[PDB]
Amino acid sequence: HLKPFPPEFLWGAASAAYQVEGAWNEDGKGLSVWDVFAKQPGRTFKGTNGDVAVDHYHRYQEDVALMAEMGLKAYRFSVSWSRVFPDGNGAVNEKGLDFYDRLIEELRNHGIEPIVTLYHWDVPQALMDAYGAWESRRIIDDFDRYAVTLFQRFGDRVKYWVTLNEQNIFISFGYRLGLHPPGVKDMKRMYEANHIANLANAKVIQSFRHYVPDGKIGPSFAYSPMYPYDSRPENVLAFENAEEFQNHWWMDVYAWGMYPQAAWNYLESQGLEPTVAPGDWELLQAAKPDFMGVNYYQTTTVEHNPPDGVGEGVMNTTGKKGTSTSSGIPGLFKTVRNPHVDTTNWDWAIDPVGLRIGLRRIANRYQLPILITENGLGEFDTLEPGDIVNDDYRIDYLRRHVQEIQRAITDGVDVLGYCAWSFTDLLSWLNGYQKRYGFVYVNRDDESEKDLRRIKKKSFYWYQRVIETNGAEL
Amino acid sequence: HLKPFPPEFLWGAASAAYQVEGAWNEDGKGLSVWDVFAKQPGRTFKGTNGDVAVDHYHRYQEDVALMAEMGLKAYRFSVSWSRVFPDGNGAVNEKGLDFYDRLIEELRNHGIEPIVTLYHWDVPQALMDAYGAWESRRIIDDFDRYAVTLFQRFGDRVKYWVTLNEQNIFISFGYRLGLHPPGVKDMKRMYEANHIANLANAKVIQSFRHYVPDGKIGPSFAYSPMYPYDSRPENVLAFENAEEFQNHWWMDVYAWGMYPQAAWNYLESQGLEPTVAPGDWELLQAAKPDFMGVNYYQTTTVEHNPPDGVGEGVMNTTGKKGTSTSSGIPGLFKTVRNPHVDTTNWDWAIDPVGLRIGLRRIANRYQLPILITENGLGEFDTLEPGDIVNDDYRIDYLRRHVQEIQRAITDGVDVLGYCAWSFTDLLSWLNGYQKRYGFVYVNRDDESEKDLRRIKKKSFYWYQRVIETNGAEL
Repeated sequence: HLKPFPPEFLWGAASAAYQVEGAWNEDGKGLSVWDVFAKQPGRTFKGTNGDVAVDHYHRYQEDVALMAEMGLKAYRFSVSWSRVFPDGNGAVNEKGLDFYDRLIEELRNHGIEPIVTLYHWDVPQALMDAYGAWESRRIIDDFDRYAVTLFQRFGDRVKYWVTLNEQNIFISFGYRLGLHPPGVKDMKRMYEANHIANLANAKVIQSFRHYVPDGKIGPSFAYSPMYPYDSRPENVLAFENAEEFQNHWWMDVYAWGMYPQAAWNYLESQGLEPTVAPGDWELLQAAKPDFMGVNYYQTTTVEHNPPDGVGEGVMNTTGKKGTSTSSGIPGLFKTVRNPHVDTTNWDWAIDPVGLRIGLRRIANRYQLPILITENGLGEFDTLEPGDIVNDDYRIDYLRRHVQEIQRAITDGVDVLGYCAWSFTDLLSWLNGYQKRYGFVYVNRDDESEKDLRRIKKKSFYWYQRVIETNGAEL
Repeated sequence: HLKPFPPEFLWGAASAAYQVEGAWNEDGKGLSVWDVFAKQPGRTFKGTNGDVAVDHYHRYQEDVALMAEMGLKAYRFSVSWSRVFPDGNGAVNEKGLDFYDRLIEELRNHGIEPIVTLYHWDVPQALMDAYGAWESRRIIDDFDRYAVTLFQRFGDRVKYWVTLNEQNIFISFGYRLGLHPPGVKDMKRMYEANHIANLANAKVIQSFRHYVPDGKIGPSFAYSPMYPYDSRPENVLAFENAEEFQNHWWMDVYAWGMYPQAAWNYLESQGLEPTVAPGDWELLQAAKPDFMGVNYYQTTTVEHNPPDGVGEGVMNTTGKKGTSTSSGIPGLFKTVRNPHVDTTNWDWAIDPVGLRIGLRRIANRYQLPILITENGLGEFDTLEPGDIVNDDYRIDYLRRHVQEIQRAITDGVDVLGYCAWSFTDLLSWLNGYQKRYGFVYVNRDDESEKDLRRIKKKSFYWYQRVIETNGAEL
């Protein structure tokens, strides 16, 4: 006997501004770091970039009408900081705020709850030029000025807010792997920037309690729960290391305002622990979120990694299955294929039980409500004549994950909502357009924008039925 | 690269009053529940009981001398409630207090730190007759008066205190398995007595803050850290259930004053959750301890257990290897042999890395310092000509666990001390004398009581060398 989904459960779908909007230089928008980075040769697949994307900026009315036809309860999107502050911290661009105002008005006139993400990786280039963006404490008050601008303009109409989207990804990809802007490969700088971003998160949650006292706010963590390979004691110790180093390192700061000690000590032994200023711990501890945002796609299984062992691994960027290789931290852990689950063509594990495990771990450790801000299947889709897209593979992935959400609710996890990634097809940051996540197919590829026409996939009508039945019929 | 053991590390050894004292009816001592229970035919192996035990009540001066020869930094013992209040709640027995006063003075005169355990399973039978002992809230104030009596008399000379020793054991064994007094097999009663034992723990820590403000106090938990069998999502979920149900169920109450929610909801669905009164949560949350005491022997590996599957299982008290059977909770988890560690002949796991894992889990979840209150190997010992007991098996077990402690200290876990189990051979609760744990052999077996003479085992000289080198030579 499963509990039903609660009556106001937020059945949602999501996007991110750079991936969807286009209009990269219109109506006074400034350069973001992704505008510049994606135009550097070799940074993105086939040189794809966000100049046009799927042109949601001009076509948002059509898109919102499709959300209404689906019956979406909530739509999660991000605000492009460079539309609001073209130089990051000077005068406000009213035309930029006016777009999100038009968008929010369209959502509310169709009965859709907006979920506003403050930051989805697109800090204005001018802040990078001025002081190195997230690597400088100057960004704390600059991010706060931007957040409060949005809180005052939209707080009357937006109850749910997300601060930093996947801080662990944009910080580690931007400063450890050099795959995202600023393209840096330096663990010391990575953890310095990470600490500053923690302070920025805490500062804007504090501001939120003043400006939107009736709202709900949280960060959105990119959560891959760790498994040990087996019961070998060295592999369980690897799992202890991996879950602390990869997940607690962020979620403990979010929930408790404290870094975990074993990870901190290991970083200290390497001269990598961040610089802490007077007042830092007090700010971080006093910034309790209303929920933990969870972006979930897969679990990760780990095993013992000797001190001379695996470091950076090969990432599957192409869609050719079986090409990923182990990555880890020498002396602590390394990843290994989970032999008890299947994987997508990009070698991502398909593990819906893992979502129940992840939701259970967050409840058990932090006692926080969870808003699932991203979950989805990225796959090639074929457009069949008749504008038909039979994505049963996507339906099956979403179905099994939503099922495990309900088992987690029945366990007692307070889950506020579920945002499928993504509503329409959109630009992937590094992999172009072919790896599609949408309920709504967008007619374009890596070579041509074609006509960008929207085509409802089979999963569109499946999710429409899920929402109509509040998830009783999956 | 290992950190050294801290300079004031409490190198210790441990006992429990009923198991070593004897003198069961001297100097006004009242009857405990174990005095009554062990005399029931069939409860204990060959009818062994604690009338005499190893006669430490009469031979403590000899015993402390062997401690001082070894150079113990600490000795952990329990105070017998029924020597101090023969009736549980009546008049104090100055002769009972006098014995513990003489013992502490003996320890202090030889430079040994006393660690006093308040409760090790021997509630006075009178309290059990009057109101069911741990099933009644009356035991909270009677245990508090007992505790406060010892605090007022010994607080000046005793810094380290342990409240309830292995509360999960005497609750489970006494109210679910019927193996210990009161010999009950009723899960509803088990969790009611458990909740009351939690309130008693919290009340005496609150008293300790007033009567011994310069002292350190904590409960001691019998901690078997759980492992998933493999990276099967269904087995990892079983491990989540098991670690929360078997370990967080107690340690979260000790550290945070809250039961875990998923476990609570599972018992609620069964009608098994305890009765809560106004003021309970506030009391439990206000009793933060200075450390977590840890009795460690083995880890447990678990796997998926279908809703109709394994329930209570077969224990192995005979010593014939392989006779244990899986136990578990249908729907949640069942145990399984860990194929990557060896076991004793009682099917206990030999897993020194499991101690590091467990120490790391407590620091990571609670950020508490840890006092290892009990760890040891039980085995048959042969007395060979020349008063030689070559217990190389015991040395090897203790060596590897001590080595893993050092690694946990090097990881950043604050370990306050280590009390091997046990100092002298002692009476086991149910299986007599032949499964020996001591550094000091005691001359008696199951049939022949002999003269109880003390004999130094090979492990006595090993551990003497550990202490004098502060763990540098293992």
